[PDB]
Amino acid sequence: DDAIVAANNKFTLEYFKACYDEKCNCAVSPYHVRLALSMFYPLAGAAVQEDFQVAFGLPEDVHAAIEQQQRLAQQLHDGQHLKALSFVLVEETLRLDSEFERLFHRTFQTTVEPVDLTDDIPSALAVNSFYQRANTEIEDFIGEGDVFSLPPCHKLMLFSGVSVLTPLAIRFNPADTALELFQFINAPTQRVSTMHTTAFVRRCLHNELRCKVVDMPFDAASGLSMLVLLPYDGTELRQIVNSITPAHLAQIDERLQSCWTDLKLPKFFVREKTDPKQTLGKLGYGGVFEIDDLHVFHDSGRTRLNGFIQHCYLAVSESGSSEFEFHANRPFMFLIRRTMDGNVLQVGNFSKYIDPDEQ
Repeated sequence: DDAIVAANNKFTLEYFKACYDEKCNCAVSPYHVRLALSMFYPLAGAAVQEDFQVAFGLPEDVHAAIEQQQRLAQQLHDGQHLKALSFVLVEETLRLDSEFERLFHRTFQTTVEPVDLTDDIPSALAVNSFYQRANTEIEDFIGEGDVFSLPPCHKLMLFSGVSVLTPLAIRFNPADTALELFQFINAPTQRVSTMHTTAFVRRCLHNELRCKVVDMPFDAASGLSMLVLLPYDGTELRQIVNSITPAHLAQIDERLQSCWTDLKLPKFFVREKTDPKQTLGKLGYGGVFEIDDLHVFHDSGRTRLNGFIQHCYLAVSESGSSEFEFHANRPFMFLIRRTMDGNVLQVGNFSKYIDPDEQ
């Protein structure tokens, strides 16, 4: 388990560096990218099995890899606190192979829906309705364009939703929320609802990374916490995002100390659709999308994965229950971690002003 977490954190930060765009807000879960894609490892030929061994550290013992995926996925998905749900579309006119059925219908925690993948309307509706019924705060998971193809149409597509739903354990008082400037990259003087409290939070300075750090816990029952990295003045968020490694996370864990902190944070959310197929390609792991290597169907030949879309959600809000200042009034990075082992479950940034009356 120590090795799995170490490897996941290293991959998570590399993946985030490959998708971060300083002009946009982002939330991704590389861990769930790994868990969802790993379901195809037992079905994969030599080229893709090698890719997944390199990218994710999967066991060469495929039986052990299946058991590992099951254990890790069950630990991650946690009811009311964090929902991590995969969904698979398969072309309905192709009979499935018996091992795919065994694994995807009767082994892995996932849902497979056969659809007419030549028709983007029912294909998108199957995905969107699944995530709506899952009550995971993502009501428009994909658009029709995300599943569309001209002939020869797609045969196989994968989806990951990761939603952090647990409330913060820090008591922000809404009487103290006010419109305050936030230095958005696209609107440096825009004012937005900004929460304020005095909290006894774990905090540190990190002079090498050039940021202040607070670890903001969620409700105790979730076992989760949000590390917020706020660049020092005169330092761009991109420098923190590109610099950070697991070694820095370890140093932060050693340096954090609980301290009465004057905390200011926008009342924010991030709900962002991303494309693991593109990001994994950038990291050198495009093989599963570029080589026809997965044994899914009975009599149509091995297939590539035609698409993999992820949609993540996180929001913060006030609670119904000083020797450091942490005023997050400029772009920051966040990491959602399991407190017990430090495993990073979701990572992102808040940088851009999105007017809710406009979009």
